[PDB]
Amino acid sequence: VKQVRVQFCPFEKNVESTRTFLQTVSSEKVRSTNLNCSVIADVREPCVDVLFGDGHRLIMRGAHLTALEMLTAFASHIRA
Amino acid sequence: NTRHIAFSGNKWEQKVYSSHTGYPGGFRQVTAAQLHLRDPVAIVKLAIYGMLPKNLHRRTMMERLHLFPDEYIPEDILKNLVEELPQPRKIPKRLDEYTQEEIDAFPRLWTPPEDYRL
Amino acid sequence: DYRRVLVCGGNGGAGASCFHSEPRKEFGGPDGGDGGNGGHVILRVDQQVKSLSSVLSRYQGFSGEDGGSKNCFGRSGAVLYIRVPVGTLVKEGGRVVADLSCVGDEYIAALGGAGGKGNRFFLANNNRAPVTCTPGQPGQQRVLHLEL
Amino acid sequence: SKAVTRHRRVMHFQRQKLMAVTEYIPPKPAIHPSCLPGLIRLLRREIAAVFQDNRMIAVCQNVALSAEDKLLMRHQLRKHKILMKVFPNQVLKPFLEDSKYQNLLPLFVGHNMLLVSEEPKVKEMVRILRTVPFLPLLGGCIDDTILSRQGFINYSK
Amino acid sequence: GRIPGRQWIGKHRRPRFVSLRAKQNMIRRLEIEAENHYWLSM
Amino acid sequence: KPKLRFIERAPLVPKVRREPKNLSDIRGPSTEATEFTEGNFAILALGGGYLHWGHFEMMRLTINRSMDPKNMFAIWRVPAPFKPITRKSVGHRMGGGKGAIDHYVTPVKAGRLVVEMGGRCEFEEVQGFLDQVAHKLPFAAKAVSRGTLEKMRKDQEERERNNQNPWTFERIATANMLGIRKVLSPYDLTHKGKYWGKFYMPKRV
Amino acid sequence: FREVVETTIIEGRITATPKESPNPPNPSGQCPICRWNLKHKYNYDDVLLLSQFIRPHGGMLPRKITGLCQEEHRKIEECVKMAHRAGLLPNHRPRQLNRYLTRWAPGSVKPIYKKGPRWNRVRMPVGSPLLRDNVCYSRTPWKLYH
Amino acid sequence: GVIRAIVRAGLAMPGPPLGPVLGQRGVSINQFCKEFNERTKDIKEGIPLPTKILVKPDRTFEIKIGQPTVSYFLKAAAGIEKGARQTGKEVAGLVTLKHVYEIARIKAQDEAFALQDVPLSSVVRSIIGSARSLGIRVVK
Amino acid sequence: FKNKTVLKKRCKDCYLVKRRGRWYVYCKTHPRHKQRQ
RNA sequence: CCCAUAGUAGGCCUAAAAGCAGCCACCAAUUAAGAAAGCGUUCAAGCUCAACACAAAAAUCCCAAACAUAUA
RNA sequence: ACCUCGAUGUUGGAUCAGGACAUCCCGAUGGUGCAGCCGCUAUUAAAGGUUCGUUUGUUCAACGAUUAAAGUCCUACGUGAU
Ligand SMILES: [Mg+2]
Ligand SMILES: [Mg+2]
Ligand SMILES: [Mg+2]
Ligand SMILES: [Mg+2]
Ligand SMILES: [Zn+2]
Ligand SMILES: [Zn+2]
Repeated sequence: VKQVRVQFCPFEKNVESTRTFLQTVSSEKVRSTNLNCSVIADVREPCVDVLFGDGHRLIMRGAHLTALEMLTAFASHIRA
Repeated sequence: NTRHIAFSGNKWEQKVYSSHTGYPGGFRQVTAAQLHLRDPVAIVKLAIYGMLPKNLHRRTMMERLHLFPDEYIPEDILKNLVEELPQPRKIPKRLDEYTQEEIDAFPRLWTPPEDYRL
Repeated sequence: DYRRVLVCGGNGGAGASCFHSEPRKEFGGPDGGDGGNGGHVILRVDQQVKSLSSVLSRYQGFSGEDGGSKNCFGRSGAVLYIRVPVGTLVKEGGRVVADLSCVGDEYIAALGGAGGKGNRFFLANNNRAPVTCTPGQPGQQRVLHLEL
Repeated sequence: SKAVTRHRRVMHFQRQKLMAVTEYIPPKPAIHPSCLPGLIRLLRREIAAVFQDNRMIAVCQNVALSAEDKLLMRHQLRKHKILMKVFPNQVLKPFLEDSKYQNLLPLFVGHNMLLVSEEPKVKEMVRILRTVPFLPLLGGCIDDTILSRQGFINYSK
Repeated sequence: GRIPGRQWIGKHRRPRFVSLRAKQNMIRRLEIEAENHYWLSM
Repeated sequence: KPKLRFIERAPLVPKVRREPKNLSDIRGPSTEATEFTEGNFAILALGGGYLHWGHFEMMRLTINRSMDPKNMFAIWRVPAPFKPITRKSVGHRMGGGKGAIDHYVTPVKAGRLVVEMGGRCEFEEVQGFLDQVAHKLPFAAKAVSRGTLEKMRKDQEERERNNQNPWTFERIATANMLGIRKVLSPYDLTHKGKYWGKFYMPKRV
Repeated sequence: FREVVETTIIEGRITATPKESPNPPNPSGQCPICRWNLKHKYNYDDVLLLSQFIRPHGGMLPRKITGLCQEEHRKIEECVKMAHRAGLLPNHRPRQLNRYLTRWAPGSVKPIYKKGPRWNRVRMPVGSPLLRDNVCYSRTPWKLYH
Repeated sequence: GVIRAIVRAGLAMPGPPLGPVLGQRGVSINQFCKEFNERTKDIKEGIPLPTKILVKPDRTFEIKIGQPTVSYFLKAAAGIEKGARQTGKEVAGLVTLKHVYEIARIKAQDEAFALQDVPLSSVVRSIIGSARSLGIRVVK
Repeated sequence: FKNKTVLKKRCKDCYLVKRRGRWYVYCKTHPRHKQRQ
């Protein structure tokens, strides 16, 4: 993992999937071992971007997705 | 079509046919599935044999029993046939067999939540 | 380097106490066979062995079979051998019970209890129908510490 | 054999039949019944008082922080008069309708941590948040005026 | 699978089991005798 | 003395006269020590049986080891082994008279409380080792509190009152319906069909 | 029903979802089975009923989502296992002996080499005990063991 | 990683309580005790002092220190060298509420200890509870 | 595997699974805990 | 499933036993975490937990054949 | 003390062995205080094999030398109209 960006619009209709996602994964409890990552939370239908500086960019429209689905997809991509 | 018989339950794996060749160590116990694979007629033949009366007429009766694993039957036997007995078990239909009309006729039982992966 | 080992010698079998009876001799006399001795535990020195990693912390010398009927004896417990490095001091309570430095050296740690006698053993002209059957002696059970 | 035995003695067939006939029979409860049809008030009063005591309110998700980091953030906030608060959503959801905050319903879900105050040090608070590129500022409502994050930024500037 | 000794008499006997038919027979007799009790009660 | 007292193997003064093996002392429901006394928890005997000094030592050691002396206290609700059991010299043919007193034992009937625990402690804090001891015991035993005992009893009356079977063992036996008294014991009239030998059938109404 | 589609960029879309048929025979029932008066009137071969609680690949759906009772969920799961083993759901598969009413998985039952004596015979289970309370249209109760 | 020690300022090299415990991570004992003695000179001498050393992965020392202990401080304030045995009935020294307040004045000031509660009650109650657990009675 | 009539999880990672007709206690951290019914 | 700052390594005891070798007490902060419920520690350090939040086997060869659902 | 006392002594050995598996070896696996080799322990497996001598009726046992092993038993303590 190289970079991650989480964006959501609770001012608009709320979407708890991305909120739980950033509460769980974007925590130093994980970053302590995943120090390589650089997290940013630019908040304003939502969107979670993950930049792998090797060759990859992963975009998650976590509107209809749930925290479990997006975490599993993130883990699978991390495994690569 | 004796090859296509169906056992209720796990009899295919549990039912065991025991025979003994007579020689020491000649006790052979073969499961129903193995016996069916070896001979596609032994299961029905043995069932009829065990249901027939245990007297000297049993094998004369068995001489009148003609078992064929598949749809093919000899021409002479086919010409001999007189009546066809109804199958004792009505074969349940599969979903692939159910007509769309029957599917529509059967009511939907529950309202699945819209936000579910399924 | 250093290992605390619990060697337990075998237990001799307890002799049987039965009496013979056959068609034309009803009072055939004692048939109590003697029990086999317990197998000793002997630390034999090994040149190939260089560290006490191999030796276990619990050794149980095999116990001898009990005496049977028809005067049948009991198979004595087989000897249990603990291969040890050359130059192994064996100490019970700081006693240095053994040195075990030379090749081929061996020290009997726990002697297997001797087997119990049967009634036929006590059979004699004076005693024409003994009922005694000495119980098999218990085997030694001691904690030996091994230091290179 | 004796009347009392270490094993379960074999009953006379008549006695066995008697036992079988006299076995217990439970009733059938008609159609299956299943298939048939002060800390709480302490929190209530505390939140009621706080909603009037506070003049500006914001909420964040300080759950990605460790014990020591959260403690440091608490000390930095206490450097100002701003007080951080935590309360169950289970009891906060009624509070929104109680205090007439309909627009605040889709804001308090999951870990929510309030930042009540009367003097905005939001400039320095956002500066502190900046070096930690996470823990985004969430929407709030100052003096009955719902402010989005852009509104908070404008108010800060 | 053999039963030691003689069936139905020893400590170890053939297990005997009550059939629904036997239970029904016993219940029928019990009903007849309950009616007998009633008719003897007066 | 919040600890379970030591039980002697045999009475200091033994019984010179050998007495018969009256198995009625094991047969049937227990009529003594059937209710809690200065305690909350206990081991209930769901079947008749004889308790040896070996069982007594097992119970004492286990309970004393696994209970808190300062809070939990234990008390024996069964007398020390008193009934003498005689064993003939091994290998001797039948006859020659009753053998000598080999051991001492204590009878226990179904429904009897064997050990009673008490003190500032809830039921689950004791269920573990009391149930282990119950399984160790020679008869079907159960770790029962006052509440659990009352609950199971009340359930027994509920079963008796709501059972839909028109025919009950008590009714048939007392009325001698099918001549079944030719097959029943006179004690069955009072055991109501719930006891067979030394075994007690709680499931049966 | 939401489905996840990839392109990497992945997103979820909610598609058309079926609805319960109007006018349940017994409204205000705990489970759908009771609502539609099917408490003891469905068997392993009632695929039309069973498939309504089945993932597209054959797995059962959770009780929380289905709304079934505990016992009804267990019955449906067992009936579905039996139907799958009987081959009545050819389209609900993960990606030759004919059977039916198979309680156990075929690969987990050992042959009965030594059936016991008459009083202790080892019987071969048939059907499931969970369906013991089904409607009985026969004079004799159906045997769960053969 | 953080390593917690309660070493006495008077004796900077007791031995076992610092050598083996700190050597697992890899340390310079000479530098450690030199800094400890520097802090000992900075503060009163001959008093236990909690430490908040954090062994960085770069093999560097960041020693953080605060107020002396609470147990020994209370014992000295009460004129006690060894604490009471029972501590529920036994008592050796009595400390007044005014004295407790005075000592608390210089207590809620350390960062590592996190004793930064604005209200005086939160600190006075805590120290009172500590004294009660100790064999010290609270006068009036 | 050790054959046990009653299967008990020994550590946190021990898990019960019914495979090939019988219950098993499987354990990754301490494969010593492997039990079979 | 989540998650764990801390008066302090509460005192005596002990070379030292710090929630956890033993004895006395068991209060106390922060919205919240027992002077600790179990592991682990020579002692520490670390792991979680309670918190906050969200049944069976023996010896010649198993032993009727089978059957789940048409009305009492 | 239930069959056999109106011609079956018995124990060992020889010969031939049938059978069980609660497996001694050979086969396949799990655990291990399993680094490897030796091992220990447990599951599965009975197709095949499981020595020769000294003393002594002796089965057994001790001892000598081996073996991959020198298995526990039942078979009228298998078999003596062989
Ligand atoms: Mg017989
Ligand atoms: Mg007689
Ligand atoms: Mg085996
Ligand atoms: Mg015999
Ligand atoms: Zn229902
Ligand atoms: Zn484990």
